[PDB]
Amino acid sequence: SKQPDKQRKSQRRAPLHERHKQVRATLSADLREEYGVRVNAGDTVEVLRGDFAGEEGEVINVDLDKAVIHVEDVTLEKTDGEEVPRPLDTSNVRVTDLDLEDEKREARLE
Amino acid sequence: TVLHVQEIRDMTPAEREAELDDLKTELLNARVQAAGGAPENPGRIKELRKAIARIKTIQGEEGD
Amino acid sequence: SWDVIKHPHVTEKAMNDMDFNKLQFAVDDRASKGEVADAVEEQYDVTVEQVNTQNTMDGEKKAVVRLSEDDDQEVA
Amino acid sequence: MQKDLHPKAVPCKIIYQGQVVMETMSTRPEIHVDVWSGVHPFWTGEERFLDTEGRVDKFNKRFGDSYRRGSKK
RNA sequence: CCUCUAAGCACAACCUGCGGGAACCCGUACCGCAAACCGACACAGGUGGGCGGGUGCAAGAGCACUCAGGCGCGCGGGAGA
RNA sequence: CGAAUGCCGGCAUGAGUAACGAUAAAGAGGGUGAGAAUCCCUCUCGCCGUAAGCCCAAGGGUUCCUACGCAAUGGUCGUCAGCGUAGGGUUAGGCGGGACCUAAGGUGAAGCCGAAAGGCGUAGCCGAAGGGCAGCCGGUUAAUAUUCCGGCCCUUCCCGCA
RNA sequence: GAGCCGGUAGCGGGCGUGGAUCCCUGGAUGUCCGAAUGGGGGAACCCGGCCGGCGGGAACGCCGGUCACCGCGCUUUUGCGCGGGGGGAACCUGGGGAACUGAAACAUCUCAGUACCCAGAGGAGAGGAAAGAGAAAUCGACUCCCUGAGUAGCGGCGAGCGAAAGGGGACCAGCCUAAACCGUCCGGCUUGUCCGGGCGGGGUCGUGGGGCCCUCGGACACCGAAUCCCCAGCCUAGCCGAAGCUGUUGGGAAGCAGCGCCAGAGAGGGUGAAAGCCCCGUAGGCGAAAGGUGGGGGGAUAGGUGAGGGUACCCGAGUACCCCGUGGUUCGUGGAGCCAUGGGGGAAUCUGGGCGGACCACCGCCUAAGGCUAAGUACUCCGGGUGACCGAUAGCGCACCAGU
Repeated sequence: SKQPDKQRKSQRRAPLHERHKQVRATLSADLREEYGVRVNAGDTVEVLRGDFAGEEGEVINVDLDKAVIHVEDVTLEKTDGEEVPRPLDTSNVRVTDLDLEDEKREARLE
Repeated sequence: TVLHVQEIRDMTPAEREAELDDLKTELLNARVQAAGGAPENPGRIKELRKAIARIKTIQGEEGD
Repeated sequence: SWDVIKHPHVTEKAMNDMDFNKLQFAVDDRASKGEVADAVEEQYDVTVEQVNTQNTMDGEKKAVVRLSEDDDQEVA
Repeated sequence: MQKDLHPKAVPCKIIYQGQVVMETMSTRPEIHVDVWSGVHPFWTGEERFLDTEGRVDKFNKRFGDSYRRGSKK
């Protein structure tokens, strides 16, 4: 990690969990100001960019794999028809309703 | 995560032998199966293969 | 050491083969009348009746055990 | 390494060349040949640690045979 | 197959009978006087053995016509200088 | 950088002239197809025939059958293929190789000589449609067969007892 | 730390916070070939002894395991139990060891001790405490840089080839061994008094050793390794980890605009168009091991050497030395030495013996004819960084179902 490429190298060649590193982000008021450690991968979010900028949505599939995630909102319909989930670019994921009814969720980040 | 090392290790020599025996038998079963195409994916099939595998492993180690 | 035989070799022929008599299958490749017919013998009720055998550019070996005068069961 | 001499080494090197002298006795010299060759002594019979025979050559011979340093006669 | 040591039979060695048992490792498919083999191509090149059907011919795998079996050559029409 | 009969790669030339790979020929009828001189059945006819025969092997090695299908290969076509996809198809105690025998020849503990790699080389080993050796004819699928079926003839090795 | 059954996206079915996928290390398997080594052999295939289960042997009998090549010592016995080899891009040394081409020919010569082929050790080998150097009575491992010198000089003195002690620098360290004398003794001849070999004496650094007589004298001197846990370095992932929103042209904004913060980390990349404050597991920096490799550094292990005079002397080589015939060297046969040897002669053990380039006298120098010796220079398969390096006809020829 001292050159532009070792980034990819460690990032996805080493811990997929590093990809979780990718998971990293932030959220609403409460939680966020509250602090900034430990998360939920699958939590609620709003997209702060793209036409979909400022759009209300929920995180369903934490998809560190393809290096991003899927939220019910950020979705598009096909051409044949059927509607389906959009490839969501980590980059503008704002979490807020901090998924926590899950005791463990609470324990870890709120 | 099911059976387990030590315990099965308690399971004596010729036993080890016996049970494996069968072990082959049933997995082979599976085989005839996959062939048939009758049943479905036995994450089982795979696992059992492994189970037998480790069995062996420890077995060997203990020292025949 | 362990296992034995391979599996049932069902080919139009195969199917009928085993059906009126004998039975044909997936025989690893090693073993032979001895080792092979054994595997059979121990598994399938019946004793080491008779056998013939072949390979083929593919990987699998195909062998034939002519029946015991007893059971086989349609679907192998 | 089957040509040497057990007591020491003596096969090899050796570059001959001729000229047409006539020098320090009024006027210089002149250079010719450019060749390489063999050069050695001679071997014979004796024995070591239960048979063997030996070989070696002249010099060493007169020596180690007279005596012995790693085997005998 | 006979002759014999070492040798071991020599009521247990070889030969011989009959009865029960036992019998493996790699090979085939089609091409193959050949578009599937060598010639870089479905290139009138070559490439080892098997009688090579019959009628006529003085004899004969030579000749002309055929038997069994093979093929019509992989571009076709059309004038006719 | 025309510019080195330049290297690389496209791209035009003659040119829609030259060629279709042996002057052993074709023709008709119907069949199938989106479309057939160029596929299928069928009836006229021509060419082999000592071969354009079938066979053993050498070599190649799935090319074979069967249902599909044709973009390129097929020097035109092409619903045909030895083209494509997929399925399926070759079983032997006695066929053959070995599991035996050796010359050549090679290997080759020992032995012999080299600057080192080496040389040479006993005997033993390797090394053949040369030696050796126990059956054949009918049948039977899309395919295989002296191996599958069946009839008929055997072989070696083993336990036993005579 | 919460997703996963790899590059295949697909189906069909499944695993996991009663710390899954995966990062690491340390595990068992580890088919058949390839030094191949059990035997054969057109590798990747076909052949042999014991143990082996006992295996079906439904009223009938296996694989599996295993196992043994040969050169190597030697506890020899009947030989048991060790080491080898086969690699390796380039680096090292030694064995062997060339034409073109230059001389405007070409025989000397140069290309070179170059290319190559070989054997072999390594991780580095090379080499390496002096029969040296040089001569100011001076210097003291071996190597590697600069410098010395393109000097001193070699030479159809024609092309060309071409040093070294000294100065500067990096580094630094030293130790044995036969070496018969002594004794120990074994084994011998055949008892003596002979050589013999295992033990110590010494087991030489700059010359002594040993053996005799009296002075001795009575504890800090560890190498190349040995040793401890040490920071054992690394081995991959370690983890924290500062700080803007609203508006807005926008298909998109991180941009224009308004105001807000960071900050030993305004290195760069990823973010739908260029952000310090959005992603970045980055530079700020802290971080961190039960495994697998050190120097340092600490200790004892510590091996191990470590004083005086005497005395008639015995104590590192088989050959130096010389003559011929070659080598290295800057030396091309030369006034031509030193070392190294091919072939014949064949010495001396301290007033010994080479040495300072023919030789002779005197002086000065060293003590051969055995061995080990980390570090200071080389090298790149591999990992990292960095580049007034490249952009797919340029870079290694190959940026990804290419040495195919």
